[PDB]
Amino acid sequence: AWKTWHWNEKRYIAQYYADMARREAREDAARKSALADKYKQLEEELLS
Amino acid sequence: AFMLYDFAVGLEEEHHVTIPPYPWMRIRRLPGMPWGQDGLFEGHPRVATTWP
Amino acid sequence: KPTLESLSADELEELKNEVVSEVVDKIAGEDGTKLADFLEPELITAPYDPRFPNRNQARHCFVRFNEYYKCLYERGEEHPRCQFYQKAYQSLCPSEWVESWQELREKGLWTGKY
Amino acid sequence: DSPQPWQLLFQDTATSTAQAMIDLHHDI
Amino acid sequence: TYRPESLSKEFLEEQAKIGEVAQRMNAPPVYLNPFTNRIPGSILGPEDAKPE
Amino acid sequence: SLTLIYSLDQHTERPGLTVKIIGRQWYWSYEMHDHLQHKLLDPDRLVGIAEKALVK
Amino acid sequence: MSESKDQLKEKLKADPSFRAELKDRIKNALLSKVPASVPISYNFDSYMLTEVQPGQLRVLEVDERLVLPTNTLIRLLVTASDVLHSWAVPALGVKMDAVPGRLNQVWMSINREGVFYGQCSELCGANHSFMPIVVEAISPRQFLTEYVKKWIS
Ligand SMILES: [Mg+2]
Repeated sequence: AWKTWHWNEKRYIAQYYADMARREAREDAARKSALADKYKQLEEELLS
Repeated sequence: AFMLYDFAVGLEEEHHVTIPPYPWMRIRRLPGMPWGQDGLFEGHPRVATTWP
Repeated sequence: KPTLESLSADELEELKNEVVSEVVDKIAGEDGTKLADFLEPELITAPYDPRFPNRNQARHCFVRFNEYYKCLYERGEEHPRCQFYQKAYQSLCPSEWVESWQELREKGLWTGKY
Repeated sequence: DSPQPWQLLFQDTATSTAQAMIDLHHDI
Repeated sequence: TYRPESLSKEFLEEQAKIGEVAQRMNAPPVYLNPFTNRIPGSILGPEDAKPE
Repeated sequence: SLTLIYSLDQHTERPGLTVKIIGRQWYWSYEMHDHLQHKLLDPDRLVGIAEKALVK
Repeated sequence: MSESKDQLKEKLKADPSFRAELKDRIKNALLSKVPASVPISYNFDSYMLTEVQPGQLRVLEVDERLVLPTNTLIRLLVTASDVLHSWAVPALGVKMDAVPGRLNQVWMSINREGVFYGQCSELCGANHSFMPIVVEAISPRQFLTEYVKKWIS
């Protein structure tokens, strides 16, 4: 029973950190998207 | 025989090597000693008290 | 007019330098105040010395502090290795320990050879 | 992060090492 | 001889309004103890939650 | 337990920060002296952008 | 003169090796616009708050916190000046004594952001109860773009 409670709590912690990684993967994709947008602006800045 | 020789070659030699006042030399965490200023059995302190 | 079939190596190198600089001053700036979106900051600390394996790291501090002044004596003052040793001891040693060590060096109570 | 009223076991953790220590304790 | 002011009822009501929230001086505030109070891993704090 | 003891040293990465903690009577003191350097993030795309800026 | 500049651009068009060499020269010139290394340094003290407001914890709250990035290998050098102290943060699993003359190192890496509390865990005088520890954890990009700009001279 004690080890069952412990395994339950560890399952919640694993799901917590998985959700946090899911969130943290979202901002860093939008950061590289904004970087590519600035690259596409600097591309036409040196071609106009 | 060697100890009786040593009793007659005792306090006649001298050392004039002064020691610089390193932090590990002459620890004075409290002022002085319970008997006086210098160490017990210490006729001639050898650590520089000037330093220069 | 000296063409590319008649130019020497040094004139061609200067022309390459002019060609590169005249466009990268427009891209990055003359000083470089335009690359702030394309720059990645990174923090540099003291590396792990294999010679010092224990959890007490006072000897690593002391040996790096002494290697700095050994480098300063031997290989000049502006050698890159001496700056490496300086940033290495500054990264490890507490400031109170270092200032006690220069007051011991200034009083003459440093047991190092140099 | 902080202790709580009427708390029985340890506090929550933010390093893998502290979690491993708590796991070892529960195993014992 | 000294009963601290964080145990008075006004302090207790104003703390119960806030909850287990810790402020930060370089970042938005954060929920304290996110496992025993079962905050999900997508939510970091109350101000960053912005309820739908 | 022995495996957890020998895992306390985690120097298998590039260290990123050093903080000197000093305990006094009665407070704590925190120190740092590191160096911040900047690196061009993915410069080869800028290298190609400059290449196609100079080729025409 | 000017056609030789244009002839250099034609050699950029024609020879791939010269194109790569001038690309490398462009990369060398762009690294010259990168700002040089600057030192980050601070020395502050952390004292217990005598009076707290709601949202703050009595006994455990300080005035100056230690700010650390997440997902970063951090070395903590622990020492003391007068007596023995112990730097204990129970949430981060670190408790190591501060010994005068020793330099005890801790390797630490934090998983999540937050505010972690602690106290001193070695008897050190009349006010042993009143030396708390607070660690503030933030993201590494915030740490390297906003917090370290507070310590550039
Ligand atoms: Mg103890």
